Amino acid sequence: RMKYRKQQRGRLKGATKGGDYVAFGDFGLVALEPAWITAQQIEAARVAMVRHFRRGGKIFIRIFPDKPYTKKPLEVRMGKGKGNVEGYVAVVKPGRVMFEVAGVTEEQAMEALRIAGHKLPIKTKIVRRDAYDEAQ
Amino acid sequence: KFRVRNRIKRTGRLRLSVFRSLKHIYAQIIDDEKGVTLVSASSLALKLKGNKTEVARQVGRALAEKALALGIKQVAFDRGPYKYHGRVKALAEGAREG
Amino acid sequence: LLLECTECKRRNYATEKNKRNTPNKLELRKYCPWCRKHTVHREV
Amino acid sequence: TKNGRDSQAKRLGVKRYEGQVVRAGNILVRQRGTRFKPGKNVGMGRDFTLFALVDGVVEFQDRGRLGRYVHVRPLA
Amino acid sequence: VPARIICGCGNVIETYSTKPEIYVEVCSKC
Amino acid sequence: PLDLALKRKYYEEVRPELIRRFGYQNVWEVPRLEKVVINQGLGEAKEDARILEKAAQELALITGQKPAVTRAKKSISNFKLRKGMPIGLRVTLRRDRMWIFLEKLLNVALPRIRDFRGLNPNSFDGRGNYNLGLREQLIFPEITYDMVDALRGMDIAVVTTAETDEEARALLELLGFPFRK
RNA sequence: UCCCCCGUGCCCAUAGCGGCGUGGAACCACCCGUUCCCAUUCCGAACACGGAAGUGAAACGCGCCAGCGCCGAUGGUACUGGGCGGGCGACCGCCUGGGAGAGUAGGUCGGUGCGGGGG
RNA sequence: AGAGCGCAAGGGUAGAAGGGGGCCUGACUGCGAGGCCUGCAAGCCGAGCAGGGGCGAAAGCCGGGCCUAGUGAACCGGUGGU
RNA sequence: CGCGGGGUGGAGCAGCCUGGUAGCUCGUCGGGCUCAUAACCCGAAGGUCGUCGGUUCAAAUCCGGCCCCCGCAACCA
Ligand SMILES: [Mg+2]
Ligand SMILES: [Mg+2]
Ligand SMILES: [Mg+2]
Ligand SMILES: [Mg+2]
Ligand SMILES: [Mg+2]
Ligand SMILES: [Mg+2]
Ligand SMILES: [Mg+2]
Ligand SMILES: [Mg+2]
Ligand SMILES: [Mg+2]
Ligand SMILES: [Mg+2]
Ligand SMILES: [Mg+2]
Ligand SMILES: [Mg+2]
Ligand SMILES: [Mg+2]
Repeated sequence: RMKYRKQQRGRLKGATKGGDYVAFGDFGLVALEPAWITAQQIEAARVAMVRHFRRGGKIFIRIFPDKPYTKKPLEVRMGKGKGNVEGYVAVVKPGRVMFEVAGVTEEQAMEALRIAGHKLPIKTKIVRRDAYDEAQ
Repeated sequence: KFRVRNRIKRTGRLRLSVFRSLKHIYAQIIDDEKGVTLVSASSLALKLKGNKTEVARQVGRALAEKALALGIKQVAFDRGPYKYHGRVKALAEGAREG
Repeated sequence: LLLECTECKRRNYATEKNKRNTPNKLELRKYCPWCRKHTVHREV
Repeated sequence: TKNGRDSQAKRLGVKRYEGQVVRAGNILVRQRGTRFKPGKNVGMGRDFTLFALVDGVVEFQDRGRLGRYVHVRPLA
Repeated sequence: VPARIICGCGNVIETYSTKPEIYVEVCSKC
Repeated sequence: PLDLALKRKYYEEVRPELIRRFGYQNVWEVPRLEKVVINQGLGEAKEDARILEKAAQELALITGQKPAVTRAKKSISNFKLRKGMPIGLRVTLRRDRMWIFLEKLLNVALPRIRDFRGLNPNSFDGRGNYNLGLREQLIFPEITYDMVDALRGMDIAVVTTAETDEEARALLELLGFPFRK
């Protein structure tokens, strides 16, 4: 990344913008609850996704962490926290689309996304595709 | 270009838009905050002969008569992106000389 | 550098601020005293 | 750390509003730069302060490209 | 003044420049 | 001094020829010469103020006009230059003094150029104009050899109402420009 | 009363980028010249002066077209004065009043004052 | 307008506040309607008036730098005048 | 981890404050003395200035962040 040091905490209101639509691939993974997803949680799901089906197709990770996660070294109250301990996170709100595979069968995706679900803190759901876009 | 124009706008009343042609030289006493011309003594497009400079002097005197008739006197001149020296000079020159 | 201007043939001062090394040695700017009106003011 | 710092509040913005009577000289609105332009019977100072020159009522007039002007319509 | 280029090969042109007696050579004539 | 060779060369030769190769409708549409300009990158004369006057006066003769000055604005830290001090030479000429210069050009300068081959037909700005470079300034007539303290280079340009370089190539060749074909 | 122009103010892009076409007697610009007023750190390019020819190309004025810029409802949401309920929490839902942004249909190569020249 | 506006950042700005040349010293004295801000003190804006002076043909602008930081009550004492 | 100091040719130090323009010593290289070597004499080569971004016309030099070295401090319970 790149920008500067620290950022506010902020609350996680309605599941508004934190939500989209299967923009790529065939299948997808949607969050049911709000939460800051850690960089490790992402890597955890990603590796587990590709490691399941070897030489798999293409995996799209729509979300992206950029919020500095603050934290203090087990002391008290001098200034703002050093943060960075857990690294970064992404404002994931219900409805959002974290992962979505492509160029692969339905069983591989059904299992891989299911697996990559446990790698994530939030209770999730898997959506097919339908045709819901925006046209005529 | 029209900096000068805007300077006079906020100044007061009775502007004197001196738009001159390469051969003609018009002149109007427009009052802002309403947009209405009063004494509009044209030059070549009016009656005068053919001598831009001397024609300017007279057309300026033309404003004076028509103006002094309506009870005006505020000399709110309007350079109108023009250097004061030649044609436009005689304009306010003759108009103010009487 | 703190500067103070004096009046010619009289005794009056004024607030000022000259420059040390910067191009500025003397100060021959005009000014307005109380007695009479307008007379040249030197640095001094 | 080294951060706890902030110049106190200057308390700027719109002081007078449209539909308000005013004396002569009232600082109609203080501003940072030219968030508002002068106008009919309205002068300004170094800090771009808007203030009445006459007695009357405040009025606002947006004009897109030109900007937002403010003036006082005289009456008595 | 009419600068007469006296290029030594058979050409004397009356242009315009300082000093008419312009001694040149190998001009456009050759 | 409104009278010379190149003068009438444009009128009674190039003017009609341009009506042939393309053909126009208005006399004000036919490509007209109207602006010649000179220039001298004098990052050299930065140190010496004397060397600057020399280049300008040598320039005054060849241009048959009055020289001018134009300093930089940025700051070439790499070459001892910065804000507003150094120098750059330039002199714009038109009307009569324009034609007289173009005469010395293709009749005195170009000829005795070091192994002259022509003028690169690619030097067009893409539009109806042209720009060329020149080293030795002594190639000009009035310039004496036992006087030039330095072979100060310089490049010149020339503007025209032309909008296509084809009209430019045609116009210029008719004007007597020896293009390196 | 009505039409085309010159000036000049109002609405502040539905009035502009652009491609094409039209206009010259009249208005306007360009164009001729540099003696005089005046001027370009160099140039009559512009600023200025005395004015015939030519043009309407440049620029400007008037029309046409929606490729870009621009304006853009309707319906439904998001959010929220006020009232109320559910969870352990992160939070979620209902009554009343209010209600965008985005996107879609669509709309635009401008309207309008006063003075002046010509029919 | 994404530059520039001496120096931080912001609001502002080419319909100048930005770059250049000419003349020149309002980087005046004596005042100050009426205001913003405000516990106090302090800070900040300012039309208009008089004397007198600069630039401009003039309408007019000038009571220091586009602006908001560049500062210190009182006491005690220094120097020049009244 | 709190305070201060410093990373510069192969080794050890200067240059930083007050910005342009890398200095000394040993070592290495070529040459000469000597039967030979060392010493000694002559000439020469070698630096991304820890690392990334920034300030300026321009950064070893000024400012800010990270890695490593050195010195101090860490008390009352
Ligand atoms: Mg889960
Ligand atoms: Mg036609
Ligand atoms: Mg909308
Ligand atoms: Mg800016
Ligand atoms: Mg200025
Ligand atoms: Mg200034
Ligand atoms: Mg008070
Ligand atoms: Mg203060
Ligand atoms: Mg007075
Ligand atoms: Mg005491
Ligand atoms: Mg080391
Ligand atoms: Mg040994
Ligand atoms: Mg210790």
